[PDB]
Amino acid sequence: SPIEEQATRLLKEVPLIDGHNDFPYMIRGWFRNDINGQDAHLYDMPIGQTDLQRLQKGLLGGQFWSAFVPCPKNPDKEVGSLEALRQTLQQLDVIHRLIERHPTILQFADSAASIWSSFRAGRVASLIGIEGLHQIADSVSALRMLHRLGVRYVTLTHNCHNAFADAATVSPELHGGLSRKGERLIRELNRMGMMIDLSHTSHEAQTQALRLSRAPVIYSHSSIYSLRAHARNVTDENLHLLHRNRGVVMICFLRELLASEADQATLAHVIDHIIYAGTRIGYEHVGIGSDFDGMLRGPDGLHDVSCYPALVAGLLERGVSEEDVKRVMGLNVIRVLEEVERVAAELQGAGEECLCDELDEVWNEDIKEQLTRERERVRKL
Amino acid sequence: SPIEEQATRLLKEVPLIDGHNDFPYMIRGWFRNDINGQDAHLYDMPIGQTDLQRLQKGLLGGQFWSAFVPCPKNPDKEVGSLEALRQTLQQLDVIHRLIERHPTILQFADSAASIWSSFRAGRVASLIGIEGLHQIADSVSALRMLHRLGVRYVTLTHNCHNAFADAATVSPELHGGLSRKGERLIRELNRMGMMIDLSHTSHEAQTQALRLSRAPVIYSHSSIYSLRAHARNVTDENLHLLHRNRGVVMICFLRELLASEADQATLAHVIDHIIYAGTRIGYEHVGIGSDFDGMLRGPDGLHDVSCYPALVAGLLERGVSEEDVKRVMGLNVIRVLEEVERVAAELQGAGEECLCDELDEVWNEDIKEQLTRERERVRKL
Ligand SMILES: [Cl-]
Ligand SMILES: [Cl-]
Ligand SMILES: [Co+2]
Ligand SMILES: [Co+2]
Ligand SMILES: [Co+2]
Ligand SMILES: [Co+2]
Repeated sequence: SPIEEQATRLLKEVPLIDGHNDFPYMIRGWFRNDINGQDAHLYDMPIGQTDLQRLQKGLLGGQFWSAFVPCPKNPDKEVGSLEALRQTLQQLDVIHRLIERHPTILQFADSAASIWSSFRAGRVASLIGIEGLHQIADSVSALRMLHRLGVRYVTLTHNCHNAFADAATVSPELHGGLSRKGERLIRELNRMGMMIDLSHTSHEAQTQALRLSRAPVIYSHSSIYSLRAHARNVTDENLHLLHRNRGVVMICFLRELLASEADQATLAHVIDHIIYAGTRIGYEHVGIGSDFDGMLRGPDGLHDVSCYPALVAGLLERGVSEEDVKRVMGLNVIRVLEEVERVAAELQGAGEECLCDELDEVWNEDIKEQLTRERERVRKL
Repeated sequence: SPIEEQATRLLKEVPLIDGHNDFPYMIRGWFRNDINGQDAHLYDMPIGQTDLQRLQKGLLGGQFWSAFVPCPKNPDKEVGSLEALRQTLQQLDVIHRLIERHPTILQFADSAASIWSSFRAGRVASLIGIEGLHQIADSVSALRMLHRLGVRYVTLTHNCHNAFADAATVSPELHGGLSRKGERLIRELNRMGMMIDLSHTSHEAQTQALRLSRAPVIYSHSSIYSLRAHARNVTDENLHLLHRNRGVVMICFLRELLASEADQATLAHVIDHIIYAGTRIGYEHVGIGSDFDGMLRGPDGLHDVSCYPALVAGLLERGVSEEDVKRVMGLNVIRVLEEVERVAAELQGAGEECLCDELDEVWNEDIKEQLTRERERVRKL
């Protein structure tokens, strides 16, 4: 088919960069992060919507691999929070090991330049994002170390309220948007060059984050509210504030977010959602955020990661121009990551002060007096 | 003085690389890891044995900055262990921020090549080590992420027994050396290219680690047992096994480890300890491991980080050859780090399997059956 040829050509010209895939958590469920001698299974998985053979088949250019861990449910609240931090390092560890053991398919990327160089080599550009600020255990230091480990976006919440922001699916509201800590964290995320992700966050938390952020943000996996009313979807108000923010809404393949009846959801609905956003806020602010392996079943026509060429062909069939399809595929999310890193470079270049942790006093006054007396003794010499 | 001129020349030819300095924990005690607008104090500290002015004055070429956190003392044992992991990320964060905010003085290094390039630029080569396996919270995944954050050695214990090995100063013995986990961790540390540090570990744990390790190890800050009998010092038996291992004993400035009467300890004693080891196991297996800022007061003549030229001159005055002084200064610890990285490269190159964490089952059989049924439905299409 000529349109299938056109879609294949576009997929080779520019990388289709998917906003969210939970294949690392599927590895934790199935293999329990032990992938030694599991290559036959990693290429041909007995479960899920992602494996390395189907990943090649769909001609995907890049991927933000989710380092999701569940919201803490332990009665001991400090233990649950600290457990999430240890589990986060396990998920970052298995993502890095997945990339390093399969260098011909996957190549790690943390920037616009690293995405392109990965794509030129014929590799899937493998980026990392964490799904919720519960994962950092209330530690801004830990968050900066997650950035150093290769994390390039942070979803502000998952399906639980935290110290910083409100989740969409939890009632009642705790903060009614962002907290005072949350507002201060927006500045720190902009300063360090961490891309803000507004999926899973409440409508009010989106509105506040979109006005406050000095860098463009993303929705790593969210759909349109006007087409399908859901707490997880993006309202017209927040779509306009995303336009001002210069951000990108990466459209989700979750069936509950595309249609009221789940079994009726399709590839055509995903394209309706992409076209709606592209029509109203322009095609430079729309992306693709599948949430593959964050669901049991996908829409009809988008059952797994091999189905991306059908989406590219489907967009072209509707009359979306090649240039606008390339934008939706990956150029938009590359631009946001590029602008996030430029905003960080200019804020760091202007000597903006970093957000410190709230640390307890480890020494009493007796320890400090011994230390100051000792220093002055050395000054006398 | 001609010998002072000779010492100054040697300090400019090769980097004096100190094995252990606890200045990052002093920043946590004094500033509480908030160094914003504290440059006047960071250059001229009101306490302690390390600041950025005195660091320049002593002509130090490199430094393994300690990311030490205390052994957990909480009644809730899981919380204490998980707390140590969060505190470790705070200490790694402040070390990286200390280096990044002072690029003219400090430059981060994680290899032999990066140490040299830092030294050629006129910077103190800033490496990182953690003081105890309590810091990883029983997670080998976390340990691999600490390596990715820039940690290049791990002290197996501090002053507490852990799951892997026995500390020197705690009785009774738990494992009587290394545990079965510890033995398995030695292989993993060799595979990843993490330098093993045997300071603070029991005599039996040293003996076992020295026989088992495929890469050379270090004592980041330990002294000689025959000159001064202490649990923390290295016995003749372990000095010989260190020679076979090809490791380096980095001599400590702790007064309790140099003499029975603490106030009688001196620079001359440190040189006696260096010469003892250099005479018996050769000068290619001896180093300098001050433990500055891990003590209130230092020996007479080694009161702070500005006193390194006195040590270099003192070694030359005793009749230690220029070539052997250069070895003790830094060439030996560079060689160990170089060999540790080569052993890792050859073990990784031979496809040796990594040590995985013990992970719990997150899915029941009902979840797994839904996933396998769902996959087979997609295969039918
Ligand atoms: Cl380009
Ligand atoms: Cl050289
Ligand atoms: Co997810
Ligand atoms: Co999600
Ligand atoms: Co220490
Ligand atoms: Co110590």
